[PDB]
Amino acid sequence: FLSKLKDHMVREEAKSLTPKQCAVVELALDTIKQYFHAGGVGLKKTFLEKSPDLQSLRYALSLYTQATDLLIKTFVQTQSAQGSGVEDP
Amino acid sequence: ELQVCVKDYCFAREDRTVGLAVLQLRELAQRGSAACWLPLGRRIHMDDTGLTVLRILSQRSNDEVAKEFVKLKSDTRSAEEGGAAPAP
Amino acid sequence: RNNFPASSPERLQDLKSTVDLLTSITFFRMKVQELQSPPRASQVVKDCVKACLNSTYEYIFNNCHELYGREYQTDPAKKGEVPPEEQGPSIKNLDFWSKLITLIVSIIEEDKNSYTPCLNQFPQELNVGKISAEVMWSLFAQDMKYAMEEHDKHRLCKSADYMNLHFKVKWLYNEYVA
Repeated sequence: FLSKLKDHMVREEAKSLTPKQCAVVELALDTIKQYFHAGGVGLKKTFLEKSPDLQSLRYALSLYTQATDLLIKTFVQTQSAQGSGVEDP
Repeated sequence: ELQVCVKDYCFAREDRTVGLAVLQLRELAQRGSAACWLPLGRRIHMDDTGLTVLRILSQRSNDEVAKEFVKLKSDTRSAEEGGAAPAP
Repeated sequence: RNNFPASSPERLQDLKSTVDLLTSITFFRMKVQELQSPPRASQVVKDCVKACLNSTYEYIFNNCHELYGREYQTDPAKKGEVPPEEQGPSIKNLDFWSKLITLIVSIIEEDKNSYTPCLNQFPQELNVGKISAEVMWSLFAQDMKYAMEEHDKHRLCKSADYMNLHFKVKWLYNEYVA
């Protein structure tokens, strides 16, 4: 997905993670979490919810549905390094 | 953020991007007014999240704000008369 | 435009059958070669149209007098190769720009009227009249802005002439572009 709409390679719309595929995944993840929890026989719900691995996964997912302005605000707030010296001017 | 772009004016042809600079208005939120010499780049330098947001915004290929944002970030120096790819 | 002139319905039909052939090739690549993302027939053509429109614009902006000349000009002595400073922009007069306005109108009409129907295969994607109006105005507006700035340094035309030009431009934008 670098190739198919970050990059130049294909004039396709890439197809985002669609609301339905955002769901499905968020539910697959709650099931995996329940599986790894195994009704308390596995990992605590608390470890799983605080899991940075899960939080990172949720973050990437949250981006795929976010509004244009919010994506753009996110870009300006995150791209902080676009203001500390161009290299090869 | 301001994005400052130098272009060569070219009737019949196309107005070539000479270079691009970004100024973060967070700085100006302290400074109030700033004199600055912005160095110009060939393309804007990005992280995974800029590139993720950009590949996300490019899928919104009917949103005019997204189109112009994507187009604007995806502007790079039309390489020639002084060179193609920068450093970050 | 040059290969399948609107004045030949036959070449408009060969043009239509050509895009039907190009859909047939895209379909062969997709179906027989089993290619997954072959070049989409509407985008392939949209590039060609943008190409043909930009070649049109370059040619009109460089040859405004020869074109406006032969195609409409309100004096037959002014149909020929008038100086390049009058086939592109003049500092002496606004007439190149009134002439360029009419060229732009005429082309957008031919695209709206002959080609948008000839090339209906992607109607949702390929309004030839709109792609024409956008491409041509964009290229124009740049050129016009610099012209008005240039006139402003010299003031050879009267205030009035720029006011007349303003009403024409106001009209043009408020017609095609707005």
